[PDB]
Amino acid sequence: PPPVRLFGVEGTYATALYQAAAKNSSIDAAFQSLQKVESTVKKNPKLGHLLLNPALSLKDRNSVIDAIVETHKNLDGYVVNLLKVLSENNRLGCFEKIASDFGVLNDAHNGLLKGTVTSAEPLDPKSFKRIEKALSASKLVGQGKSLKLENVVKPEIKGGLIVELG
Amino acid sequence: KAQPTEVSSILEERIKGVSDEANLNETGRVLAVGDGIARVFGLNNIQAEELVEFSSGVKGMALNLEPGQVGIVLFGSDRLVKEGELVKRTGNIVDVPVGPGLLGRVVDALGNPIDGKGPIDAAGRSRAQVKAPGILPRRSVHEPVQTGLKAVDALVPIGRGQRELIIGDRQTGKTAVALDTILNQKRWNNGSDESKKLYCVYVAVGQKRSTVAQLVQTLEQHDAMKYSIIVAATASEAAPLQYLAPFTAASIGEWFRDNGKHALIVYDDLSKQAVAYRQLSLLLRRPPGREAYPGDVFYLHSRLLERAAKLSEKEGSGSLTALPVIETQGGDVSAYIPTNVISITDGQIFLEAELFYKGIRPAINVGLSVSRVGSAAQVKALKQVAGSLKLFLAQYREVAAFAQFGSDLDASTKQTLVRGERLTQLLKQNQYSPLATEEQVPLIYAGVNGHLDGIELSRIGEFESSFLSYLKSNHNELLTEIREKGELSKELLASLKSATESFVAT
Amino acid sequence: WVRYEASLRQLEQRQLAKSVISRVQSELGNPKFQEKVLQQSISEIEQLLSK
Amino acid sequence: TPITGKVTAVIGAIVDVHFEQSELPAILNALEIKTPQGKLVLEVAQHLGENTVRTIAMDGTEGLVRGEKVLDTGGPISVPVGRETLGRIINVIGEPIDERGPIKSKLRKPIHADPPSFAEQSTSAEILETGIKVVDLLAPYARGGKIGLFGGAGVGKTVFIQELINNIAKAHGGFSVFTGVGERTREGNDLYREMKETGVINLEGESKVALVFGQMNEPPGARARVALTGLTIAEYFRDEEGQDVLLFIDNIFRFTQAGSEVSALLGRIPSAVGYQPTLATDMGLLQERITTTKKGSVTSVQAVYVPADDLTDPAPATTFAHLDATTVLSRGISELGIYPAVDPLDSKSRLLDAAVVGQEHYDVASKVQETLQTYKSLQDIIAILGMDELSEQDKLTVERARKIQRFLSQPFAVAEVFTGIPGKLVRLKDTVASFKAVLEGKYDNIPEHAFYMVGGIEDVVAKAEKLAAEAN
Amino acid sequence: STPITGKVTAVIGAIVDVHFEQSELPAILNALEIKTPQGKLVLEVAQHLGENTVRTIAMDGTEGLVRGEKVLDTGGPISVPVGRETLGRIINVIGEPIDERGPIKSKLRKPIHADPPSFAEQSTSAEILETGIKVVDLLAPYARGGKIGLFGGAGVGKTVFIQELINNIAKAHGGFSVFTGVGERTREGNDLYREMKETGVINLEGESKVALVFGQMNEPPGARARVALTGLTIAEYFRDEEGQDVLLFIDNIFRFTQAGSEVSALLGRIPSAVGYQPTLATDMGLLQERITTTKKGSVTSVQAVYVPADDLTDPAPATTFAHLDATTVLSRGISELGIYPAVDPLDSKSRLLDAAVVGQEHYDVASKVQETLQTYKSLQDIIAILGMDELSEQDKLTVERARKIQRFLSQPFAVAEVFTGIPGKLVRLKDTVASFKAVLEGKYDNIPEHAFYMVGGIEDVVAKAEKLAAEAN
Ligand SMILES: Nc1ncnc2c1ncn2[C@@H]1O[C@H](COP(=O)(O)OP(=O)(O)O)[C@@H](O)[C@H]1O
Ligand SMILES: Nc1ncnc2c1ncn2[C@@H]1O[C@H](COP(=O)(O)OP(=O)(O)O)[C@@H](O)[C@H]1O
Ligand SMILES: Nc1ncnc2c1ncn2[C@@H]1O[C@H](COP(=O)(O)OP(=O)(O)O)[C@@H](O)[C@H]1O
Ligand SMILES: [Mg+2]
Ligand SMILES: [Mg+2]
Repeated sequence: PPPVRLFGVEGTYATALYQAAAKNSSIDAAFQSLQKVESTVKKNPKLGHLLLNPALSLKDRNSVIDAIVETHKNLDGYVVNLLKVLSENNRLGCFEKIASDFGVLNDAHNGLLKGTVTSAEPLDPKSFKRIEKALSASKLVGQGKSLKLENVVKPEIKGGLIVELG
Repeated sequence: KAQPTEVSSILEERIKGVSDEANLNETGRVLAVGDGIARVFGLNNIQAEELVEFSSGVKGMALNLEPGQVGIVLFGSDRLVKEGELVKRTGNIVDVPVGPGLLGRVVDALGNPIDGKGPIDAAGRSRAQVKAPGILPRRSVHEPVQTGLKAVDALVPIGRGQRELIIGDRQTGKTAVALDTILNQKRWNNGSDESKKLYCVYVAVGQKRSTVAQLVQTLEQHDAMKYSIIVAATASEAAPLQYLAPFTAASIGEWFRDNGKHALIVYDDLSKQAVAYRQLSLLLRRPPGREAYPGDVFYLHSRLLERAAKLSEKEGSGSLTALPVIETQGGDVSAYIPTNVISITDGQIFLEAELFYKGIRPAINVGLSVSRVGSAAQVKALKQVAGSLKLFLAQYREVAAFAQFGSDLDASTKQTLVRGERLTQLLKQNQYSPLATEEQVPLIYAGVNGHLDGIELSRIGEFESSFLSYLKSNHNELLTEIREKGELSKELLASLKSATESFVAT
Repeated sequence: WVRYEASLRQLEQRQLAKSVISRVQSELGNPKFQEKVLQQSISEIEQLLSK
Repeated sequence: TPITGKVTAVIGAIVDVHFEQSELPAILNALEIKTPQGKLVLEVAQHLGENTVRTIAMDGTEGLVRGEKVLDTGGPISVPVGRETLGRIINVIGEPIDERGPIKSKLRKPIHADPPSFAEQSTSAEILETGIKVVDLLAPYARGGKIGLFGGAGVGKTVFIQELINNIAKAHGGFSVFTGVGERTREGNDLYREMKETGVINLEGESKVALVFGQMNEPPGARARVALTGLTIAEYFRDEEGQDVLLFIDNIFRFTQAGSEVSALLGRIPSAVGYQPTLATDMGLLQERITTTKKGSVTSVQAVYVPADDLTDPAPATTFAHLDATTVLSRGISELGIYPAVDPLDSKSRLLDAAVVGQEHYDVASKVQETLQTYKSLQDIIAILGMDELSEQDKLTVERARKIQRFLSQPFAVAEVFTGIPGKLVRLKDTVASFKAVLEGKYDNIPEHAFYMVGGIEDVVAKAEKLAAEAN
Repeated sequence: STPITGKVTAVIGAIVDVHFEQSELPAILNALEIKTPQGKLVLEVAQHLGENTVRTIAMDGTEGLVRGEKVLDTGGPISVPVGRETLGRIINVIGEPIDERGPIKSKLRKPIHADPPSFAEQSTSAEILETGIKVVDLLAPYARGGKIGLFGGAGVGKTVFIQELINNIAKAHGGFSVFTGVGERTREGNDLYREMKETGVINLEGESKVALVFGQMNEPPGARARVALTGLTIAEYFRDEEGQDVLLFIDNIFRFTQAGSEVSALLGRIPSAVGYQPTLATDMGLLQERITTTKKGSVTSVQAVYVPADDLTDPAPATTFAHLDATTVLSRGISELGIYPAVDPLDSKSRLLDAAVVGQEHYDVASKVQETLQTYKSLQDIIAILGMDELSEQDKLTVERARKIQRFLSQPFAVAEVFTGIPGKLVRLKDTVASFKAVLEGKYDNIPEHAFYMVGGIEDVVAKAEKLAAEAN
């Protein structure tokens, strides 16, 4: 019973990893190892995302997946299995990573950047999503207010448009 | 102009109240908007075919709810909508305003007024998709729908709650016979007996706006717009609007049907609705069936049409009469959509260009035009009275079977051929000239006695007008007797025979 | 005269719609981007007070 | 603990349900969804994968959301079976459409049952006198067999089947079942009214016929499974009750139409003429359960709708092989004024054998068939050249076949709405005698009109005398 | 301001995919520019593919497009210059002049994508447009404020028919006319432009009361699609802002649907019947509803529908039939026998054929002409098989009379003198209705049917009969 549905379509790998972790343990350890993987990937751009091309034989994909295996086996948990199965499957590995962090975010942090008319970003770290969103919005309107690009209120234009058209 | 002021104030106050109490969080964000449809992620609590409001103002409706994303068909152009736009679910399945205030107004698929005559006064809101009445609530069609044309009334009568398909080729008189049926109701709608009043609902799906303007002005001239309802689904309007407009008009007619009133809804075109729904399916990623038509065009047509029925006395004795159309391609009756709709409707009315240019002005193809309730749903004065009026259809089929191609056997065959030719000569009726049953019956009777000695076939056109005038002068007693009583007595038949002999003598 | 008056109502509605552009431009140059933000923020606070 | 699932996708008439437990419901099981409008039933059709099952909705999918609670009944759709169903209208889910209260049936059998084995295939060649001249002459119906009413839209299938109910249903003696599959709801209403008038349905007492309706207003799943529901009712009557059954299915083709309908969205590659790939399979699975076993006999009459009047369409063409007695209603003969519209040529039955109907019956039917075939071979030659060019024997054959074709038309009691002539019950022996007399040339002088819309040869003589009297 | 730079990600034939950043997505049908070496390439946003990627349709050739090339957003849809300045100028889909007469100094550039004027229509379909062609002036009268179809397959003579329409009408019309030339021959456009120039219809140093649009079938599908839209923008600006009666002229409205199907084949859409685009009805209605009378001004449309494979049941010709007040179906079979124009007399049809608008006399004449022609077509089968002898005297007389009328339907056109070899004739409506009334009464039964071949009025019939009887015989 994963906290949030990725609905498959390139997102099944993240859900499978989360289920494998939730079976025993390592909801976090595998996740910081995966974050280290992504950091190593972005550290070398020409060598970290060009290598994820489909035009790559299985042997060289395996050599790459040993390549990320480095720095005192930071690869821990079932992440190694994810790279192993990705070598024999769809190669490039960023969106399922983002799906993994989003799933764990819904699992333990439960934040979302709503506000309807407000074009703000009030991220909240709390599972009880009843009233703390109001506190987050109050903090966001209090301090920060960097852009506040509302891009014209929609109620005014909508009401005017229905008024003139009858 | 205080009215625009207070309506603007009320609408803006309602907007403020909605903003104060909205708490919309699971509202969706558009991923990919195609050609008049958008796929949106979110709306985890969206109902299927539930209306939604995009941030740009274009309304939508949810056909396919895939896991994660749902397909929203747009009730308008995709100019305004863009990727990442907020969508606001209305929380209710798509519906249309219904009530008696819709009369005298022209509305779009959603029921919004498009005639520029002000806001729509609706007694309530009825779902666009409403389950058809069951086996028991219906009642056998017995009350006729007076079309006002000789051929269709005599050969293929339409009754209250019946579904008669006006199937035909391009510009063969389909909307024309629809219009004569529409206009003939002014005789009873101007009265007081609601049991005989028959409110009208036109469905202009796929027709062009100029044609709809022609329609509304034509109804205006012949004092008919007051009791008729125009649901226009312009071809330029979004395909979902064309798909939905007949359903909303069906709900509008069901309002009259469930309140003890009789409603005639003419599903004119409905092949344009078929192709619009084909477009809906073919951009909604639904694989098609036959000739690229989706799977449920049959289910769509049947579900839409079955809403038209004659309710029982326990349900108010109301009725809802359907007059759908099929635009065949080159007279191809044996095509998927045509035979599909024919299997739905309680009979069909076939019109081809062959009879249209051959002279038959209603273009009534007596062969493939059949009504599923012959004796019932017909005027008693016109059904059988003298017997020949009942096997009128069989006599026409015989005349077709032994037409001029067949060898003229003997004097009996010559008489039969003359009778058939005079009868098909009589059935021609000028457009916008609804001819009432009190005037139809004497003419049909004259087609059995005194028909053979007509002076040239071409002169029967003026002979009919002269016979009407004759029945008007010191014979209006007979006309009102056959109009009011409904049945024809033996003395009435003798009087009609005497009048026919006196006229044919002159 | 009736449909002339109807057309007159349509024309006055159209002229109000024409003046709507000047109405919009009135607030376009108005430094409205501060009071509106505060009002919508307090409206959001009131909205979430019930929830 | 009930098995619970959640709605994942609602694609038109099919709903995708995911179960969070390994105990997935089996195929054809009934899934229950609580809805404000009532109760929605879902029948499992496919196991998509990842604990997700693809189901077909029994009712409309109005107002369904992704996440609706889905309850598994633990078995297929169960409908009431027994004497309680007699005189009651049955929905696709066994519910009583008429508000006569719940059905107090002590047994509820699933609609999906195995067809009877080849061992229990008791077959007979008993004649069934339906009173229709064509049927008793050219395509004899078999008691306990399967009867087909093939025809296009507006050709006469519903009228013809109503005529069978009026004729044989009243005098059947046993328990018969009518199954309205994807048909006109008003047609079902007039059928209900007609059986109420004829007394075979007695609301306040005992009725002999069970009413099952899946009219076209129902969603495709209901149109597909209502035939199976009425079938299960008839099977319970045949086996457990040990009674002769007349399973009247009106336009069985709606089942295959709904199967092809759901197949496209079920991720199934369409077959020829845009049909479901499995059309023969599920259609035969339905048809075989309609059969006469050693425990009872089912004299089923099934109407078949041919799309575009095309008799080569895959559904009716394959349905032909599942049917003992065949009655084809073509639009062409109906266009000539023959209201029964039964084309005498392809209307064939297995009972047309000298060892079953008798040598004289076979000889008369064969002579009629060759006369109509000689007529049909002379369509174009007469139409484009003229009847004068034919030989004297050919002219005699043509005129006799015209007289025969007119004589095929018979007044149906339920057809007085169209003919205006009271219906006539022409007996089998009367029909055979009349047609052998006509084939012998005894009534060559009688005009062709006297054979139009008549009963026996005595009716032909009476009509000829009346025509002569009025002609003077 | 801040330019909106997009990167090309896919070039699928005439369809180009462009990827943008966050909150810079152009809307559907926006115009996008790329600085190609040969000039500028305009992209119309057909779909939003998500992930900030837009599926676009090319206005010109996609050769030389490298993935990742910078894409500039114009901020709106394609804008074509409008006003009396565009009169006498030749413009392609983009809006730039292609007449090599300098840039168009138009004050406004209305977008090619506009909403229909809704219910601002009028039921003024009661004014007969006298075109001079006797068959359409009798069988299918044209509406001054309506839409004319002018159907036909390959050959048949649809182009000469429309050209004759301009020659008879636009020369003496009270207003401006717009020709779009949607997916036709470029040589045909050059010839027809030269023809207007010779007649003074387009005077370079003068009034030049006609605006020309082009971008013929040599252009990619996106062009052929949107050239109808830009011509409609011209017509609508003349119709509303100028308040003038406009003579639209579309040489092949079917080519728009052909281009729509072509782009849909690459738009990732499951094909419709006969492999057309599913939205064929929707785009076709959006196209045709911009051609409406409207409260201000009026439009005459005048279309020309090409039926693929001479199939009148093809989805696009079937769809366009609804959006046409009057149609003129040209049948190839009639073209074989030589009666020119090849318009089918009993397949053209017109809403204007009613006694209220016509006058109950011309209406009766047309009805009897249809009577004779329908009887002739019904009897063709036995005429071929058996012959005229088998028919009775009435049927024989009807067949001979119908043959005479069908021959009389042929009319020489001034734009087809090189083909007929006979000077063109412009027959007035009263003249032709009187002539056909006289023919229907049998006053000219003795005259041979060949005297009705390539003639104008009944006086020309008498003259030709006399010449054949005396000089030839
Ligand atoms: N009495 C009549 N019945 C039918 N059609 C008529 C009659 N009188 C004239 N017509 C002509 O026949 C045409 C009917 O075609 P219509 O009903 O408009 O079909 P569609 O709406 O499919 O084009 C009209 O354009 C009209 O001009
Ligand atoms: N025996 C008959 N007598 C008179 N009319 C008949 C007869 N059979 C068929 N018809 C005609 O054919 C039509 C039959 O329609 P019906 O059979 O109910 O539709 P379907 O063929 O789709 O079942 C009726 O309208 C009726 O006029
Ligand atoms: N008025 C006319 N006189 C003689 N021939 C004509 C006339 N109008 C058209 N045609 C014929 O039209 C044919 C092809 O015309 P056109 O319409 O240009 O072809 P398409 O329809 O394929 O574009 C030519 O064979 C020509 O003879
Ligand atoms: Mg019409
Ligand atoms: Mg051309």
